[PDB]
Amino acid sequence: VSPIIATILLIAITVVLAATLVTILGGFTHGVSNTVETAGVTSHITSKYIFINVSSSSSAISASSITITITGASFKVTSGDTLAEVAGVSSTSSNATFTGGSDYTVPISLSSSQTVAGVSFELIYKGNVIYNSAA
Amino acid sequence: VSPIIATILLIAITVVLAATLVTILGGFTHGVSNTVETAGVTSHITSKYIFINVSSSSSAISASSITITITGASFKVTSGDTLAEVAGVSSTSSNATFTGGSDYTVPISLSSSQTVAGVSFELIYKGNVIYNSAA
Amino acid sequence: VSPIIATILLIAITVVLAATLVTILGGFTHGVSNTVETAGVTSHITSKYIFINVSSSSSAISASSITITITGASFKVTSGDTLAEVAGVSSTSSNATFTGGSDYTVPISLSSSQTVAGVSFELIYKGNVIYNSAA
Amino acid sequence: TITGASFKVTSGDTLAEVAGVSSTSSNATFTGGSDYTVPISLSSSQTVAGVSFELIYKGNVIYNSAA
Amino acid sequence: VSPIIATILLIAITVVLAATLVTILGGFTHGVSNTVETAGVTSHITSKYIFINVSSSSSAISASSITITITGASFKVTSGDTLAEVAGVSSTSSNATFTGGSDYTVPISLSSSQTVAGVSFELIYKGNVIYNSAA
Ligand SMILES: *[C@@H]1O[C@H](CO)[C@H](O)[C@H](O[C@@H]2O[C@H](CO)[C@@H](O[C@@H]3O[C@H](CS(=O)(=O)O)[C@H](O)[C@H](O[C@H]4O[C@H](CO[C@H]5O[C@H](CO)[C@@H](O)[C@H](O)[C@@H]5O)[C@@H](O)[C@H](O[C@H]5O[C@H](CO)[C@@H](O)[C@H](O)[C@@H]5O)[C@@H]4O)[C@H]3O[C@@H]3O[C@H]([C@H](O)CO)[C@H](O)[C@H](O)[C@H]3O)[C@H](O)[C@H]2O)[C@H]1O
Ligand SMILES: *[C@@H]1O[C@H](CO)[C@H](O)[C@H](O[C@@H]2O[C@H](CO)[C@@H](O[C@@H]3O[C@H](CS(=O)(=O)O)[C@H](O)[C@H](O[C@H]4O[C@H](CO[C@H]5O[C@H](CO)[C@@H](O)[C@H](O)[C@@H]5O)[C@@H](O)[C@H](O[C@H]5O[C@H](CO)[C@@H](O)[C@H](O)[C@@H]5O)[C@@H]4O)[C@H]3O[C@@H]3O[C@H]([C@H](O)CO)[C@H](O)[C@H](O)[C@H]3O)[C@H](O)[C@H]2O)[C@H]1O
Ligand SMILES: *[C@@H]1O[C@H](CO)[C@H](O)[C@H](O[C@@H]2O[C@H](CO)[C@@H](O[C@@H]3O[C@H](CS(=O)(=O)O)[C@H](O)[C@H](O[C@H]4O[C@H](CO[C@H]5O[C@H](CO)[C@@H](O)[C@H](O)[C@@H]5O)[C@@H](O)[C@H](O[C@H]5O[C@H](CO)[C@@H](O)[C@H](O)[C@@H]5O)[C@@H]4O)[C@H]3O[C@@H]3O[C@H]([C@H](O)CO)[C@H](O)[C@H](O)[C@H]3O)[C@H](O)[C@H]2O)[C@H]1O
Ligand SMILES: *[C@@H]1O[C@H](CO)[C@H](O)[C@H](O[C@@H]2O[C@H](CO)[C@@H](O[C@@H]3O[C@H](CS(=O)(=O)O)[C@H](O)[C@H](O[C@H]4O[C@H](CO[C@H]5O[C@H](CO)[C@@H](O)[C@H](O)[C@@H]5O)[C@@H](O)[C@H](O[C@H]5O[C@H](CO)[C@@H](O)[C@H](O)[C@@H]5O)[C@@H]4O)[C@H]3O[C@@H]3O[C@H]([C@H](O)CO)[C@H](O)[C@H](O)[C@H]3O)[C@H](O)[C@H]2O)[C@H]1O
Ligand SMILES: *[C@@H]1O[C@H](CO)[C@H](O)[C@H](O[C@@H]2O[C@H](CO)[C@@H](O[C@@H]3O[C@H](CS(=O)(=O)O)[C@H](O)[C@H](O[C@H]4O[C@H](CO[C@H]5O[C@H](CO)[C@@H](O)[C@H](O)[C@@H]5O)[C@@H](O)[C@H](O[C@H]5O[C@H](CO)[C@@H](O)[C@H](O)[C@@H]5O)[C@@H]4O)[C@H]3O[C@@H]3O[C@H]([C@H](O)CO)[C@H](O)[C@H](O)[C@H]3O)[C@H](O)[C@H]2O)[C@H]1O
Ligand SMILES: *[C@@H]1O[C@H](CO)[C@H](O)[C@H](O[C@@H]2O[C@H](CO)[C@@H](O[C@@H]3O[C@H](CS(=O)(=O)O)[C@H](O)[C@H](O[C@H]4O[C@H](CO[C@H]5O[C@H](CO)[C@@H](O)[C@H](O)[C@@H]5O)[C@@H](O)[C@H](O[C@H]5O[C@H](CO)[C@@H](O)[C@H](O)[C@@H]5O)[C@@H]4O)[C@H]3O[C@@H]3O[C@H]([C@H](O)CO)[C@H](O)[C@H](O)[C@H]3O)[C@H](O)[C@H]2O)[C@H]1O
Ligand SMILES: *[C@@H]1O[C@H](CO)[C@H](O)[C@H](O[C@@H]2O[C@H](CO)[C@@H](O[C@@H]3O[C@H](CS(=O)(=O)O)[C@H](O)[C@H](O[C@H]4O[C@H](CO[C@H]5O[C@H](CO)[C@@H](O)[C@H](O)[C@@H]5O)[C@@H](O)[C@H](O[C@H]5O[C@H](CO)[C@@H](O)[C@H](O)[C@@H]5O)[C@@H]4O)[C@H]3O[C@@H]3O[C@H]([C@H](O)CO)[C@H](O)[C@H](O)[C@H]3O)[C@H](O)[C@H]2O)[C@H]1O
Repeated sequence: VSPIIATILLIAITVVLAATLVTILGGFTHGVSNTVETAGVTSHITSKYIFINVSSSSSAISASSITITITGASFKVTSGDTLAEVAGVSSTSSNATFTGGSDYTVPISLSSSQTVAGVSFELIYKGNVIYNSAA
Repeated sequence: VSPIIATILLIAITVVLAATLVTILGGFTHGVSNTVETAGVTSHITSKYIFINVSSSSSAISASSITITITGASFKVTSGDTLAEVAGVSSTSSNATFTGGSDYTVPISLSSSQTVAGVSFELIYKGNVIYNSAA
Repeated sequence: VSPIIATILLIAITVVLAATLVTILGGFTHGVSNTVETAGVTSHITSKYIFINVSSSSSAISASSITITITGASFKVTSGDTLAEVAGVSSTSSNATFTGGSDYTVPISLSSSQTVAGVSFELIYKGNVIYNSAA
Repeated sequence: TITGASFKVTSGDTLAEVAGVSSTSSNATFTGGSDYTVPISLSSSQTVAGVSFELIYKGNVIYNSAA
Repeated sequence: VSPIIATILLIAITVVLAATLVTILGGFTHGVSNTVETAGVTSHITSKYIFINVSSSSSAISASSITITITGASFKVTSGDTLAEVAGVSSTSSNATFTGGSDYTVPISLSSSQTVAGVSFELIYKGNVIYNSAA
């Protein structure tokens, strides 16, 4: 009798270990994706505007998917920080897509202590910095 | 008595499980091989002929092992689709082996609607495309 | 008893899988070598002779290791197609090695329909084309 | 083991034996830096392009020239 | 009884194998680091002195971290073979760091048989040769 009953108990234990292992693996098998992007970008800064002109890109991406951050200055548009938003890009505009041939103008404001030589900015896509004016 | 008899039964069951597992593994341990090939190939297309000239290759391979496929045209030789066959390669010919220094001429025919600008072809070896004229 | 016997069977199976894998890898770990060569070569063609003059090379190599192929003409020497052989290079000759300062003369014959403007040739080493008169 | 050819040494089929390895020879041990030369013979119908061979140790194939 | 006891023994064996494997891996996971360095160096040799002038370097490094070796001559300073040591570099000296703009003078002695045309030297950092006067 007893060697067969002991075998049935060990099968029951084995299934719970396998079910446990499956939940451990689930912490590895997510959140990996191709996030690399690369663009030819040129820029010019003035007391009132930043100009951004794109010559080429690795892929065609929405101007709403790109986040812009700034130091030494402030944006004249206050709703948020996507490139489409601060640049005043309408959905019908040619500049709705970030690719070679797209140009943007961003309006900015400086304090009494701030100066043009102190201003810099960065473009971020999927958590990677794709451009930095101070490079 | 009974604990020993129960043990003999469990050994008999164990052998059949091991024999079962061996047949499961046989579905994994076959059909893996090194099929990669790479060649410097140049080509010119005309209303009557395709010319193919080889400058180098990763390995030396038989011209009968390479399959050719075509669109926008048709072959003048109708027996099949190996490179040796459609190019009229005899077994004594220098061009029996695909390597740097081997040249081939393939004769072709166009319909009333077909034109030279529409023709393209590919070379396939061991199920991989090794050249494509429209790349 | 049975969990230990099952373990011994799984070790026996494991060794055969490892031995199988070793024979799969053997199809990758051969036939890779540095075959690149590069030479400064100049040439002149006439109704009777091809002249080939070498100014520099990436390495010093035997004139018997180089294969020559021709179109629009034929060689006067019929034994084979190595450069040393068709050029009549003796083992004591200065031109036994292909390097800067080595010169070769190859004798050729044309049919009633062939002409000097139609002749061309190539030099091949380790399956790569190293010179082509029609480039 | 060999196909498409034959060994010039006929006593057997161990690597040491067909290669003519003496017990004092450097090549008595199979390791990095060991080199062997095996002499062979071809028939009137056999050719170099047809020859291939394999090395076997403890019943496993460890090398195959036709891989 | 016995299938559970056999399972407890196999767990005990498993832990010792895992502990063994951990000590095998420790032979791989050490002694890998970025040791590459690259410098623009120029030098002049005389019957009494070697002059060494640095124009640029990949990184800024201590003159005590660089080892110098010589042939065809001997150093006038006998304590050792670091660059700082044989060149007489004090800790306050500008030339304490190896970078563009650092210059060194090393005093040397020749035998009755030695001559200036026979002298050469090398600079070594982290086991890599970074300069060789006879290149
Ligand atoms: C699983 O597999 C599937 C199949 O392959 C998918 O691949 C999935 O991946 C997800 O897919 C969903 C659906 O495509 C994605 O959700 C979209 O997310 C984008 C953001 S993104 O940066 O552009 O990539 C948008 O938010 C998009 O929304 C569209 O629709 C919005 C609402 O429009 C709807 O309602 C109006 C009426 O108000 C209708 O006229 C219209 O037809 C539609 O029904 C739009 O506002 C939006 O415009 C702007 O959106 C963002 C800002 O939010 C901006 O970045 C864009 O550039 C654009 O200017 C856009 O047109 C999402 O699509 C879904 O749409 C449904 C809607 O019901 C239609 O089905 C929802 O209402 C939501 O809007 C939204 O879920 C998701 O991102 C992918 O992960 C795999 O996971
Ligand atoms: C992506 O693609 C899109 C689409 O192609 C854009 O091109 C985007 O780049 C943006 O382009 C816009 C448009 O040029 C830029 O916005 C302008 O900034 C200029 C200054 S500039 O020196 O001329 O170059 C202007 O300020 C312009 O606005 C005009 O409108 C102002 C407000 O007028 C509005 O309101 C009145 C009522 O009060 C209405 O009657 C009128 O119709 C209009 O709706 C005017 O004050 C302004 O006059 C003076 O402006 C400046 C001083 O600020 C001065 O330098 C000028 O010479 C001029 O004398 C001018 O007439 C801005 O355009 C936007 O206009 C909207 C308005 O709602 C209409 O849409 C806003 O009110 C803001 O005024 C402004 O956003 C933008 O900066 C670029 O990013 C590409 O990236
Ligand atoms: C690999 O390596 C091999 C070996 O080196 C090849 O080089 C291969 O490349 C192939 O080369 C062959 C040979 O050149 C190519 O085939 C020829 O195509 C030409 C056209 S071309 O413009 O001259 O360049 C010819 O069509 C040539 O055929 C000749 O033969 C035709 C038929 O004659 C046969 O039958 C008669 C009886 O009717 C016999 O008396 C005769 O002896 C022969 O057996 C002739 O019609 C033809 O005359 C005219 O041809 C064309 C018009 O089509 C015209 O442009 C010419 O100016 C000429 O006036 C010519 O005399 C083709 O060669 C093959 O010949 C065989 C024949 O059986 C002998 O073997 C076939 O019958 C076909 O005619 C043809 O396949 C080939 O295209 C290349 O792939 C390398 O890749
Ligand atoms: C690498 O390095 C090597 C070594 O340095 C070579 O330099 C090689 O380049 C080769 O050089 C040789 C030698 O020059 C070239 O071969 C010659 O081609 C010339 C033609 S040319 O216009 O003068 O330049 C000659 O044909 C020369 O042969 C002579 O020999 C012929 C045969 O004579 C032989 O047989 C008779 C018996 O019948 C013997 O008595 C005699 O001793 C000899 O063994 C003669 O016919 C020939 O006379 C006429 O030749 C031509 C017409 O073809 C005419 O233009 C001349 O003006 C002359 O009146 C001449 O006396 C070729 O040299 C080789 O000679 C051997 C012979 O066995 C001796 O070795 C062969 O029999 C061939 O005749 C021939 O191969 C070669 O072409 C270059 O590749 C570098 O690349
Ligand atoms: C492991 O490590 C060991 C030890 O280091 C080996 O290196 C082994 O590799 C083997 O090496 C041997 C030695 O090189 C190879 O055997 C030789 O094959 C060559 C041919 S080759 O082209 O020169 O490379 C020779 O055949 C050589 O034999 C010589 O001996 C022949 C017979 O002479 C014997 O008998 C006469 C009496 O008749 C005696 O006087 C003499 O002293 C000797 O005992 C000669 O015929 C031969 O002359 C010609 O040989 C060939 C033609 O076959 C020709 O190409 C040559 O240019 C030359 O003109 C030459 O003098 C082989 O060596 C062995 O010699 C023994 C002999 O008993 C002495 O030990 C046998 O009789 C055989 O002749 C032969 O086995 C071997 O192939 C490699 O495997 C590493 O793997
Ligand atoms: C683990 O993680 C840590 C934290 O990140 C480290 O990264 C560690 O890496 C090791 O760090 C230690 C400590 O930094 C390194 O040891 C130094 O090795 C260098 C050699 S190196 O080529 O310059 O790179 C030096 O030997 C250095 O010593 C300094 O101190 C010496 C003694 O000075 C002490 O005593 C005097 C009184 O006599 C005091 O006034 C002084 O304040 C100090 O307490 C100096 O002689 C020495 O000068 C010269 O040293 C070398 C020649 O030996 C020469 O090449 C230099 O250019 C320089 O001219 C230098 O100033 C080591 O630092 C440690 O200092 C302690 C001391 O107690 C202070 O803490 C010891 O006494 C030893 O001197 C020494 O261990 C080690 O190389 C790194 O691997 C990670 O592994
Ligand atoms: C890194 O950065 C550092 C700091 O900037 C250095 O620049 C280093 O390069 C080194 O520079 C030093 C300094 O120039 C070089 O050493 C000198 O070699 C010259 C020869 S040279 O042709 O003039 O160019 C000198 O030999 C010089 O020494 C002087 O001192 C000698 C000894 O005098 C000492 O002892 C006496 C007592 O006997 C004291 O009174 C005196 O104060 C001093 O302490 C003198 O003999 C010498 O006179 C003659 O020297 C030569 C012949 O050898 C002759 O050509 C001259 O024209 C002159 O007539 C001269 O006055 C060396 O400097 C060091 O001096 C120390 C001394 O202890 C003081 O510190 C040693 O004793 C040695 O003499 C010597 O090391 C060095 O070669 C460079 O590597 C950068 O790489």
